[PDB]
Amino acid sequence: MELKNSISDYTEAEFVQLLKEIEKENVAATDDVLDVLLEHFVKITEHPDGTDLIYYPSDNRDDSPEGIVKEIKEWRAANGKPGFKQG
Amino acid sequence: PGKATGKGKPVNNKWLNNAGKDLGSPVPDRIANKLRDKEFKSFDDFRKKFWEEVSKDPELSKQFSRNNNDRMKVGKAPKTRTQDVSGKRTSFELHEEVYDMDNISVVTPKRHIDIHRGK
Ligand code: NI
Repeated sequence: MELKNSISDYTEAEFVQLLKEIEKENVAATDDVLDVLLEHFVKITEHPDGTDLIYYPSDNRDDSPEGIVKEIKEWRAANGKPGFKQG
Repeated sequence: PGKATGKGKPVNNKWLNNAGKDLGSPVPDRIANKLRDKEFKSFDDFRKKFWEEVSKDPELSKQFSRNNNDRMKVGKAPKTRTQDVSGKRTSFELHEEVYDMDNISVVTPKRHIDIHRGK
């Protein structure tokens, strides 16, 4: 879909769509497209563990698109970074 | 092009925990039993079947996230933790010490580079 330049451009729902796009490419024959989407994910989230949020989720949260958004929302807020768009 | 042979080794609930050390993780005995005597057109073909069998083994699949199980289900190697990556190499690799499973091990890209560079 459309890749926005920052988290502030994404509503939580739109971020979830990006996560399901990544899930679809996980099952594609190659990782060519997947890897670009993952680079984008790492770049806009700014979380130090990057792709681990998707592939190695912490046991204290759910391993699902909703859990990933929630973890990102709490981490960004905790580090004083702008959150998801409210639209 | 050849057949898969070997017995593999028993593994616990933390199979790939040491994939980043020494020679990495061994082919699980249960997986070896599924692949033994089967014929493969190529190594890549063997590798896809290998990961697919891992996704079908309840004891092994429970050790991976949903996203990683989907990758293995279509025969792709699971992604490693960010810290074990090496440039564009971001998923576990099979290292070889026709397809002898007792000579094949699962390693992270980082550890795999070192093995071949004498480290
Ligand atoms: Ni090797």
